[PDB]
Amino acid sequence: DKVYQMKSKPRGYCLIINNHNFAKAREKVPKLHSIRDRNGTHLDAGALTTTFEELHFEIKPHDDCTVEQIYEILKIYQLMDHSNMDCFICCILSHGDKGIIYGTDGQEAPIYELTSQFTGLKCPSLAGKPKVFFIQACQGDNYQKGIPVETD
Amino acid sequence: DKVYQMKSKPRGYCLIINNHNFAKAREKVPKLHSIRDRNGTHLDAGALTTTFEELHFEIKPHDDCTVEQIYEILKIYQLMDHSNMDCFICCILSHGDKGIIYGTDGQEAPIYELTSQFTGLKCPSLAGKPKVFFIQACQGDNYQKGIPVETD
Amino acid sequence: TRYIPDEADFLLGMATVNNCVSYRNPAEGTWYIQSLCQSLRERCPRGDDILTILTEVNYEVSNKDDKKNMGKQMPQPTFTLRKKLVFPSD
Amino acid sequence: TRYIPDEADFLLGMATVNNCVSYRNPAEGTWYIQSLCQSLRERCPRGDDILTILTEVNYEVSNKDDKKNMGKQMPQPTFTLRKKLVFPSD
Amino acid sequence: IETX
Amino acid sequence: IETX
Repeated sequence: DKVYQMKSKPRGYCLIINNHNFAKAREKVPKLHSIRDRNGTHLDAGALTTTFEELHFEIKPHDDCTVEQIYEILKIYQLMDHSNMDCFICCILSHGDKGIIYGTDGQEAPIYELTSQFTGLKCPSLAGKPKVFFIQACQGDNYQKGIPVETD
Repeated sequence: DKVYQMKSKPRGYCLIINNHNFAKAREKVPKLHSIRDRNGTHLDAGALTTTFEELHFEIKPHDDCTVEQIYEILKIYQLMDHSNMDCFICCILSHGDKGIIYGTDGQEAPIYELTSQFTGLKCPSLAGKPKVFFIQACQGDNYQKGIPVETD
Repeated sequence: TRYIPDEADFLLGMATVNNCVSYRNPAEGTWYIQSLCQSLRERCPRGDDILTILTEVNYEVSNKDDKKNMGKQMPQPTFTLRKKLVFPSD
Repeated sequence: TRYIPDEADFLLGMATVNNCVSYRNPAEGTWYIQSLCQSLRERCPRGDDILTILTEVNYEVSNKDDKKNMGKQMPQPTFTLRKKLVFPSD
Repeated sequence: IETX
Repeated sequence: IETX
């Protein structure tokens, strides 16, 4: 089996966008009048930091980001030189809806608009290298139902 | 590693929806005035038949299906008893656009409307069993660009 | 009893990422399906799982090109599988 | 030179399938991220690849429940990876 | 438990 | 070659 090269030290950047405070959304976006703050989200940022530092990544945390701020951070990394890296990771911790994540301001960012900043054309120094995005957000307001199965 | 049970003979049904003739679409749907027939598609239906019969599946082919006909075929299999099967496969060979596949009539079927017919609630006799969908269709009209990389 | 999600245990193999075409040679079949079938026939006897096979299809299809329009094709699986999926040849 | 698709080599790990919520325990973190990190920390030293790890996250998260609303959560990876992805601990 |  |  072919395996991606993964020998650099650090392996690459691991961005963490950690959205807690949604007061701006509650104030500005009528339908989001009751969107809640994401209490506990720092426990995920910390877990990802521990995990990915152990795996030799350079962690770059950013707390409480509006959509425009998220695009700015991504633009910085898209323009960066990743030639000496073997991988790039971006973790987003936020609210969301179908196909989107919310900024703290309640504006929407389609997921594809985030990942597409790192295509081989837009970020040539990551061409041929794995780009990993972890998105911890809702994708709508429905509860997924359960189905009964036999125990393994 | 846990592995799905895959011992039944046959393993399950392998549906093949093989859409060639798009005259109805050209006639009925103005924007699809020049959508072409899918010459060669039978070579894929045949390859999938050979492959999945070798793997112990029971093949169920259906040629030149409109959207309503596709829904009817899926409904038949959703209501079927798969208790003695370990897996279910559905292959769709057709034209498509973003998130959708076309019937031969040029009507649209969102991909989620096809897969969702086989959730554990809708098809309890496949609960806990793998359900595999292969979709050979376009997802829009753009050509994916290339990027230069070093040879492995 | 035990419960799992309604949408568990799915594998969706798309011939292309969103917004883009996929290719069909009228004389051979499609890039995706032909590659898929070759990889299954070769690797299922070896006990390889479907995600490993689909990774190989990604690799193979990524090396093909359309020299008329300077086009490429990028397949894309999506999954809610909870176990390894193998198709034993026996 | 050789060319591959613009959109090659991506892995997108979603905490949930479309249309649905994902869960956050204010006292522990989210079901998805906590499971992801536990599985990575355990299995990366063993040389397991990310798709195998993500399959385990699917399995683990699928066993959790919200007994207030009778809710479940189904994570979902999507990928254009062309090779095995491992994160060696050394 | 809370939802995102 | 043709497109789908």
